Amino acid sequence: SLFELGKMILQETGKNPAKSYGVYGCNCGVGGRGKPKDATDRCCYVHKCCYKKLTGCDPKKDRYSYSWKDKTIVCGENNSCLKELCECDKAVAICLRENLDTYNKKYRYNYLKPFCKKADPC
Amino acid sequence: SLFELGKMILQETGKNPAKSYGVYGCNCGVGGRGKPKDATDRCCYVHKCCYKKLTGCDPKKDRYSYSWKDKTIVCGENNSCLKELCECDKAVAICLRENLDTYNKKYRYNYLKPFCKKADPC
Ligand SMILES: O=C(/C=C/c1ccc(O)c(O)c1)O[C@H](Cc1ccc(O)c(O)c1)C(=O)O
Repeated sequence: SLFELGKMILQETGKNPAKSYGVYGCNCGVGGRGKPKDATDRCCYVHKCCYKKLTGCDPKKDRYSYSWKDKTIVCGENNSCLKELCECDKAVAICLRENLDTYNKKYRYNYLKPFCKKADPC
Repeated sequence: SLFELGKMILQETGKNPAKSYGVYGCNCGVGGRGKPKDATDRCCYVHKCCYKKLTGCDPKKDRYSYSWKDKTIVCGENNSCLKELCECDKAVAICLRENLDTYNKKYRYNYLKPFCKKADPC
């Protein structure tokens, strides 16, 4: 669910996840996908495509548990949606961390998301 | 389309429409609906429910014709759906104008949109 996703992003990036990514670029947070502005945005693009692969899951509401082993996220749920959502969320939190150095606050509150150029199909 | 809506909002409110309303509250701009935060937001809630009622046209994409003369909006009726779409947009622009007095900049970039409480079904 959103709560787990936010926590993973917070735990991997150290940033306030909704504030920093909730409206970032053409793909992060609210709304859909669009041409990525940068690497951080591409992380979010990939994340939304990851969600789209799933059938019958609710990425916003479906709560799952995850744990830490050796400072790495462990997705141990047996429920297929919960496992897959967890893996999508883990991947985007890692990707956002990996690309932290090019985070650009200019993109943080993108009130022009609806005018983003159309994303390529997932 | 978003172009006519933005034009009406700028005509009626004098505000940069995407900057002022593109991420405002739980209902304005990008994203879906949610419990309205204030009167401006409630304008946006009603607007998105208006869009949901339409049949036969696409509120994001489809252009339509209206006139702005003597600071009054008149919607064209060459197409019945575009007429209704135009009326949705006209109503939100007026509603936003009339609630500018309680516009709250703290709600302008609502990066917590996905955590809005469930909106009233339309
Ligand atoms: O706790 C909530 C929301 C709870 C909630 C309430 C209704 C919903 O429909 C829903 O999906 C969630 O709001 C925020 C939570 C929050 C999450 C991630 C952040 O990065 C943050 O700054 C705040 C707050 O503390 O003000």
